[PDB]
Amino acid sequence: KAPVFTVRTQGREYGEFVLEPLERGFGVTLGNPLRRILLSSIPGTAVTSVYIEDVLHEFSTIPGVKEDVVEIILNLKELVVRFLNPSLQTVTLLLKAEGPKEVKARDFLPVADVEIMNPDLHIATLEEGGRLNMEVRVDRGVGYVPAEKHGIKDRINAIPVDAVFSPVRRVAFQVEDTRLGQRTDLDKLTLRIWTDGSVTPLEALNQAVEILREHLTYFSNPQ
Amino acid sequence: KAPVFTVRTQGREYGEFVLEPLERGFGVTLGNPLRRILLSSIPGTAVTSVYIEDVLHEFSTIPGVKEDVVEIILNLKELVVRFLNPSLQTVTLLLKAEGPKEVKARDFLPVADVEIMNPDLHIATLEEGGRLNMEVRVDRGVGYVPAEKHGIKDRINAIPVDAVFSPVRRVAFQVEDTRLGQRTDLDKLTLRIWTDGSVTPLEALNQAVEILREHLTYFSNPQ
Amino acid sequence: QVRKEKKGAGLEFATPEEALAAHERGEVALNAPIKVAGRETSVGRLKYVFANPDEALLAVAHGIVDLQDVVTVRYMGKRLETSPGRILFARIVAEAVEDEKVAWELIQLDVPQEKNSLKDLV
Amino acid sequence: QKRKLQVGDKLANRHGNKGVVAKILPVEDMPHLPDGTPVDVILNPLGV
Amino acid sequence: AARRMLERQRDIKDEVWDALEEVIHGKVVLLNRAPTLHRLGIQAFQPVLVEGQSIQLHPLV
Amino acid sequence: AEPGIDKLFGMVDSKYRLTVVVAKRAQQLLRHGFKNTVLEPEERPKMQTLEGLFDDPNAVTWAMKELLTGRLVFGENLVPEDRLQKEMERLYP
Amino acid sequence: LEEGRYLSMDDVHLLIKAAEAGEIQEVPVRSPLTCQTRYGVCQKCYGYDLSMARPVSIGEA
Amino acid sequence: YDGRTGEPIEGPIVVGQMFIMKLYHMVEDKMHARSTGPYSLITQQPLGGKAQFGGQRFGEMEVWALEAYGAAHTLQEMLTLKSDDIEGRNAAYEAII
DNA sequence: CCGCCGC
RNA sequence: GCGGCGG
Ligand SMILES: [Zn+2]
Repeated sequence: KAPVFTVRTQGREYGEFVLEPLERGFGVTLGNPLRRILLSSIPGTAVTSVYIEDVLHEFSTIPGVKEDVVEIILNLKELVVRFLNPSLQTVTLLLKAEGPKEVKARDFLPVADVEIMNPDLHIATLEEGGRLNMEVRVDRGVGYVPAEKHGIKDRINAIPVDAVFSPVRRVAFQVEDTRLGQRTDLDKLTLRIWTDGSVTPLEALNQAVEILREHLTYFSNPQ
Repeated sequence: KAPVFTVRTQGREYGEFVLEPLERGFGVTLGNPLRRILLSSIPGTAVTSVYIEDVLHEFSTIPGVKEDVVEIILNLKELVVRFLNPSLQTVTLLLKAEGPKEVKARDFLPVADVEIMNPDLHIATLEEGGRLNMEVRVDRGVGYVPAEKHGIKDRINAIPVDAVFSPVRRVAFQVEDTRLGQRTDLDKLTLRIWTDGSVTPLEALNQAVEILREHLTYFSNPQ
Repeated sequence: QVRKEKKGAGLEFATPEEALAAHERGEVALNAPIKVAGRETSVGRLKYVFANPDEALLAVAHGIVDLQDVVTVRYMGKRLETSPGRILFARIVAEAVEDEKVAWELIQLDVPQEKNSLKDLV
Repeated sequence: QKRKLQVGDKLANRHGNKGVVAKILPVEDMPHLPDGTPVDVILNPLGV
Repeated sequence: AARRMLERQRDIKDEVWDALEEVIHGKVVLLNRAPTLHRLGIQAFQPVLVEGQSIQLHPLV
Repeated sequence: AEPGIDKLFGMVDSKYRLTVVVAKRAQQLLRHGFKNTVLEPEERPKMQTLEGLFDDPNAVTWAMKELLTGRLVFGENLVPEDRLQKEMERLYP
Repeated sequence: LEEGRYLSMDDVHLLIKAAEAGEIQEVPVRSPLTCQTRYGVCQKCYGYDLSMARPVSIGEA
Repeated sequence: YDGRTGEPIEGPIVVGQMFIMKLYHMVEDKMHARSTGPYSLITQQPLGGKAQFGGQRFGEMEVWALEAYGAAHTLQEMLTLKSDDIEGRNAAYEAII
């Protein structure tokens, strides 16, 4: 019978999706391909390169700042930004804070069409006296690109960062058997999706399926 | 730059399909689902039931006929027939040859719109006074059906045969490195399909693609 | 399990910074493996530093790191030097039973899981 | 009657590996070689 | 009637099956192994209906 | 495994005790009618062909589900043997 | 380690570690070998083992 | 390659033509499913014969198994409602009907 | 140890 | 009760 598409979504991070019944081994034919896409194709944001004025290397320590360069560049990977339109291919976030204050992601100076939905994200703790100024680059891409693959050089002395593009964290799918009066050899596909918040599990799934569809069509003209 | 779907089709059996470029790992995201469909989902034909005139059970022996009923029916499941229109759901091929001759699938009395691409298939060897007249029932279906599941009964003394509906014997896909593009990390999916003859490489591929799309839509109404 | 390869030479990053750079470019070469006997951290940990736990696994899923590779990962309160695999295991257990804290309170991600290490976990 | 191999049936090789059929997998998704050829049976390494 | 219904009829399809699968809901059955040596020689499980002849058992037990 | 079997065990002084209460309680669920429950409102058991576990699939499942909450009381000699069944028929159709 | 307390694995590790140092050579513990209940054995005497791990439930064969 | 995912199985795997046989073990000799039926007229045992299958024996080896569990009624049931109380099994059947 | 198959 | 196989 038609695939009952049931949905159980809490927040914008978790989203369970069940879909049965299905023919023999179709759950697997759908899930896996959806997965590979949900983690490789989905477009989003990730900090590309950072630059702290007084800092040179990747492994160091800024006085007045408990956090180590590495711990900080890490914290930034966690940052989730959301662009509003195509005109914003690469946006450089700027932020400077001194003295005895906690540096949160909301302390970055607001940008025109960019939004920071990762406010309270802890970036650094600046002690009594503590100059922390830097410029973190942000881009729109797909998948995961190692800081050694793209190597962005805004500031000749800056440091590249691993690109965390997919707004989707992990994907899990299960193919359990289900009953339908006559035959019991049936597939039931439930795929669970985890998102950082930029987009929801349900939107992502749809975008995925679309992307697959768009590709299926490319089989149109022979030669 | 849009998936240049190319084709190299020789006969109705072999049929390579090349498609590139694709973005990092989609060659595989597409390649496998299509493969899983191509083998399990594609509809075709197979010998559903048989009846020899003087034979009552599947385990009998016919005079002046080397091979046994079981050896024969087996050989019949190797028979690949091809209809041309839905109007042909259940065709019954009829054949009868006598004396010193070798019965080959070409000895079936022509059925106008439907054709047999399995000509030289050896059906049996007749000695002298070898009387073989039989009617073999054929159908258009999908998948594998055990003779015990359907149990066709045209004539009370006919013996049902096992159903082999996949018109494809083997699917294979490769994911080569490059054709064109700014970045070398690209996928080039080329899949080669093999068909018994009933339908064609391309024909299958398309149906496959459709069944895939068909399922994609089943994500519509939430609940 | 964790992998160990070939130590083409000098394993001293324990102190030199030209040892982080050089040993890291020597790695980019064919000289120092992603899992070299280099006390504090084999170039394998210098290259990849993963913030969130998820961060680690995706890199895996994209082919950057095999599960059995020694990398560095930021967990709840510590910068831990453990492989993706180990970490993945942590999650599985922490998932089985919702009390994540009580999870890592009873598992040892310091050795490959043997029938006994699991026996005792049960 | 005809005995087709089914899940309960037990097979085994001349060396001593004896066992029963646990699941009859659709060619669709079982271990296939680079060239389209899929395998017939999958023996568990551990029993060797 | 229900009995004759199962006396000779081949499938009973989904409905008889729907009913069975409904009757077993939360009930469990016991399983026994060749020599019953210790109390675990018999354990109780929730039955999940399946195709064929064999009986699916859990690996850990 | 089972729903809060841990909680259950912690509510009785002995394992086998639990079973007994569980059982006899399942008996009352069907004998004196199936509405002799205590948690029928929102959050009562359920099945999946339809939402019909709301009537009579597995009794015990209810019992345990009901015992998980401080609704029922169980004791060595709580109520006089015979009087229990007489009062129950009266207040349950 | 109070009286009557059912010594858990950890607690038996302790005692061993202690014997290592040299503080205890034996151990006072309840056992069936000295139960008063004619036909039967009580909770404190049998002990921790159950299919479970908490103390033995009265009424166990 | 997997076949389910089309992704390889990290690490070469050995494969080949191995000669394997089916044994005189069909499951045709392995499954009787009895709900109720014929009983011996001398001892009251659910013996079989033609249409009714037999019931598995329970032996004491297995009773113990039960005793230990504290399987009171599960044990009671095996010695009564399921075996000798001709009125018990009766009430049981009816009840279930 | 339990299960079957046959004079 | 005699014989054969399986776990
Ligand atoms: Zn005592």
